[PDB]
Amino acid sequence: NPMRRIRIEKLVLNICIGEGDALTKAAKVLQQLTDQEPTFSKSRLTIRGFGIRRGQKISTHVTVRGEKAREIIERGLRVKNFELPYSCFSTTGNFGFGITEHIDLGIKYDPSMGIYGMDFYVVLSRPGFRVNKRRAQQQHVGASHKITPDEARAWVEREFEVVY
Amino acid sequence: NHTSKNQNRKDHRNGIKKPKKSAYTSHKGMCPKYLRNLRRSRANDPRQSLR
Amino acid sequence: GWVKVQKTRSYFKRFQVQFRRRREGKTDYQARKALIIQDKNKYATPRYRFVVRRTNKDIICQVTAAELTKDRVVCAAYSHELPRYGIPVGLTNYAAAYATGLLCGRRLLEKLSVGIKENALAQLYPGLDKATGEEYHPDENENEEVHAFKAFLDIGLARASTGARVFAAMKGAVDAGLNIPHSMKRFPGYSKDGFDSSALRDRIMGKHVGDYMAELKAEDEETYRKRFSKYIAAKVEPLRLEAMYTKAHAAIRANPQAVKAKKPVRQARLTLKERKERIDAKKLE
Amino acid sequence: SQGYRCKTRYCFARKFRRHGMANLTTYNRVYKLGQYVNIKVNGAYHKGMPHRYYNGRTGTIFNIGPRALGVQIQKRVRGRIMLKRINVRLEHVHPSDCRKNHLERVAANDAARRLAKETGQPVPCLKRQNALPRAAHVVSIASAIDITPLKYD
Amino acid sequence: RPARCYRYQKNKPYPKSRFCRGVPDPKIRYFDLGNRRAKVNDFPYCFHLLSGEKEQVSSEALEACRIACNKYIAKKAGKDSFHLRIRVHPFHVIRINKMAWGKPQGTVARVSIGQPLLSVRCRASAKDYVKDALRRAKFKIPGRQAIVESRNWGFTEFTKEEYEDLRERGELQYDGNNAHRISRKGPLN
RNA sequence: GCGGCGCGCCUGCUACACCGGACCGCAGGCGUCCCACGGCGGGCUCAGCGAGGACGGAGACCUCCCGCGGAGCAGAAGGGC
RNA sequence: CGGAACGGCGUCGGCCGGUCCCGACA
RNA sequence: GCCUGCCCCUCGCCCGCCCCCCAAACUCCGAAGGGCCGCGCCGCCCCGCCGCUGGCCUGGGCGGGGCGGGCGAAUGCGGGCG
RNA sequence: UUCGGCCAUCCUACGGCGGAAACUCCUUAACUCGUUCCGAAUUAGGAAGAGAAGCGCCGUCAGGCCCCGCCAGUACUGCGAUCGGAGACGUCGUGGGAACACGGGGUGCCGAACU
Repeated sequence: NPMRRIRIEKLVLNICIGEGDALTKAAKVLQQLTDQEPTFSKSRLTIRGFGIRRGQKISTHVTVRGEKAREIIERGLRVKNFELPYSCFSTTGNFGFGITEHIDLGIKYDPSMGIYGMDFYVVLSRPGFRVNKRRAQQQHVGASHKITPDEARAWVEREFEVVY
Repeated sequence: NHTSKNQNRKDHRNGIKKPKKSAYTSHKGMCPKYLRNLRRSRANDPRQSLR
Repeated sequence: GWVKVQKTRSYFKRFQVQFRRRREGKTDYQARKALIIQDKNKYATPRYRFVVRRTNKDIICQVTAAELTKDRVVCAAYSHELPRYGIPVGLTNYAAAYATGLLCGRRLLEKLSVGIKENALAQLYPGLDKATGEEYHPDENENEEVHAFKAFLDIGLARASTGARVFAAMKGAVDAGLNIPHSMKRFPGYSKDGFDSSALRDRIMGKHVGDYMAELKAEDEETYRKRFSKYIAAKVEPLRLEAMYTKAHAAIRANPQAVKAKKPVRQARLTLKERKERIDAKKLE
Repeated sequence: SQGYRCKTRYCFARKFRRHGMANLTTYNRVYKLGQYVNIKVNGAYHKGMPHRYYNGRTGTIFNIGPRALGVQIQKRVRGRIMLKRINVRLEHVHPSDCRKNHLERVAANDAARRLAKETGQPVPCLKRQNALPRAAHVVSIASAIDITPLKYD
Repeated sequence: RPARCYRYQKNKPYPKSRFCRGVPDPKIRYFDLGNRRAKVNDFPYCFHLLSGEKEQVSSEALEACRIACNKYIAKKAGKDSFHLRIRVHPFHVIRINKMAWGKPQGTVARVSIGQPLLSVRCRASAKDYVKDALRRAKFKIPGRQAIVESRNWGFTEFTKEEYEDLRERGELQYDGNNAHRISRKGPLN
């Protein structure tokens, strides 16, 4: 069925800096890569070991969707050498990898910016995944329609030719 | 410090008295708008004891 | 590894199912209660709701009195019926919604009027004949004696936004004389202290689609053929959309009365003995 | 301590799987002055709440008002029954039956008199009866079962 | 303080909770004794010490009764031939007004008349000695307690005859030291 | 007398299923705090498992899943959502 | 003969099992 | 078994299934027992009134006739009011 | 289908089977509006696809939920006892009578408008 074809719903890149100058400068790196403004996520607790105080923005994230997602996912996967661990596939079907630095994407390093890693998470969807998102008649996606971890590896090997 | 022995006997000696009949049809606590209309309707009918 | 089962016998024993129409996702009972509520001193006199529901292919405006065990739909007009009135395509667009609403108002007022068939009713409240969006409130402009039929909009789970199609139908029945309470702030043309009666009539007449259709044809004819295939097949020219809807608004006013225009197999459920054998077949292994 | 909702843990608490909002029949039931209503509090609805005493008390409607009903309840204080007029919101009042046996009986009592005017001249007694003695019967003892007290275990 | 005093019920069940903070721990801490890991078929004969009075047995009595029972059947046979279960647990706290509300001191098991108090699961070798050990326990416990032999197999609820038919078909399911039926409900797989 | 303060009030209990019921009987509160921590409309889902994601570990943060509320709602407790 | 846990081969009445003309080694 | 190993053997550990015993401040349940209320003036047809209600000619209240009727558990017993 | 009533005999999990119409998924951001960021939602504009889901059915020694049995005249308990017992407990009238287990059998139905 053409209605059972997997796709990339979204790519969420998180830079968990854990300094505000640093946080904002990582927002700029996310902004340049995705072209959409990132949102900041606040601390949910105070931990002295991690040097974190509650109520302080600790991380930045941008939800990149569409062909821009496919482009960034490909650039990031190439940094990994198109090698993705076999475990990183979740029981829900989604998978993710983390890169260190931003120059490996190809964004030129500028002394104006700093050097920082991105945690790339990729969510996979099938046509019909809006039934658990609609305000009216929100219903859970049927188990058959739902993507399986193995059937997600199959889709990603075909698409970016990644090897486990 | 407290007793209820003989309270009930006393209550039913000549008691459990019903609450009159006036209270049943009283207009205290009824809606002002209902009451004003009831006065208007009886007043404009030939039933009304108007001069 | 070994994890707890969140859905145990206990979870199921203590679970309270929500109301069917909430579980279905069809109804919000907070809104419903407030729309349905009448003061007790008004007794059983019916309170009427103007329910507007939008499907993938249709807009249905329904006037619905609430009863004790049922909801009575006094009159309903569906956008599927609008090609009888000359709108052959875009039957879910803003202009269609205004006309489906206009059909609802005219049909209801006329059904009530055929009850008087004499002095004052659907004639006492004629409705705006032209469709300028110009802040018409038929309820209290004049009234006296007979009063404008009053209904309250039930948008439903639809989000009330400036430019929503739910408002279009409401302006539409207000333009057929139904009194529906409004503010003209969620209808196109409103800013701060002023309301432009042209911008409301531009969407109500189809200008937004006409401009897109023409722009798509000029910039990329290939997209125009794919995006507006039915419109092109129905020979609907964009710079003629305003007259098509203007004559549909006239037609709906003239003849609101509505013409009244299988079974799947459902394999039979097994009787107990058949299941009592089916387990035995599985059991014999 | 004796606050308004003292000793109410088990009476103003929702029923096992009857928690949450209420059937909308509560707000669409039409009541008329003089109607018998049963006061049963709802924990979820707090405005218009009768005191614990009022729970389980039948009464008549004296005022039909916007939003709330006025109910006259005969409360026994000491040696006096006092009429107490309480205004309750719709969530706590239920149309009482109370006179449902009588209203049906009065109607069926009319039926025999209507049949007297029509065919079926003899009129049945319409006074209710309290059981009366069992009367004479003939019982077949052919299949009598001899029951016996038995040994102790 | 004597058990000639706290024997009778004069306080409603008072558990060890947020209402009974800092409570004295019970003298009886071991309730399953003997071969507790022995299987159901190993020990067919079961015996009980019942109560002839509704009273409150102290944890001191329940513990003295336990040492007495075990030592005897283990010196007479083995610590591997019987399973001894204290069938009453000391969950009621007893109060003393030390020198007017009493401080929490001591724990009493409020036994009921006709209630198992001590059960033994034994092999054929110790059938002779069990009623003797349970007799020694009787002196340690207050009241007219009364010994009995259960006409049921093991600590299970199946009668000795009932066990045989189910075991012969295989309906009887072996469940550690106890046993239950195979069940005709649930997914067939 | 000392000591308290069931000297005015509030929650669950003893309290005996309408109501009512006691004790220097049982476990606790109150004398405040807040122009938002208020009103109102919208949108939202909570605590969390389970799996998954550079530094990242037990706990920093980002995702999906199922989530009867197991969170929250200023401050006692019990109801309520 | 207020009275208990416990004793009694005091005496009557029961309940449940074992042996005995294969005499309860001759 | 081995440079060491998760190459592992057993326990604590989690998860399921059982089981001994529980609660004044636990309840899926739920008595006995008690409570509140009802057990007579019913229909049918019109007609009057109202600043109240309402899309209406709708209700709802309070009246006024007329018409088919009729006193509808037991047992005791005159009740009320200053 | 839209609106409802009562709110599990309707829920939950998995497995099928089905769509002409309807519903949905769907397909685009010129406009409108909309996203701590994101057309995911939502708003608007569509019609190229589709039963893969949601939904409609049917399953499943299914869980739960419902119903009738049985438990059991049991447990408890109203009234009377110069009843027993040293008591705490129990009988005997004479009236009420559960519950958990366990066994079987079920698995929404109604009222408006439209098609």
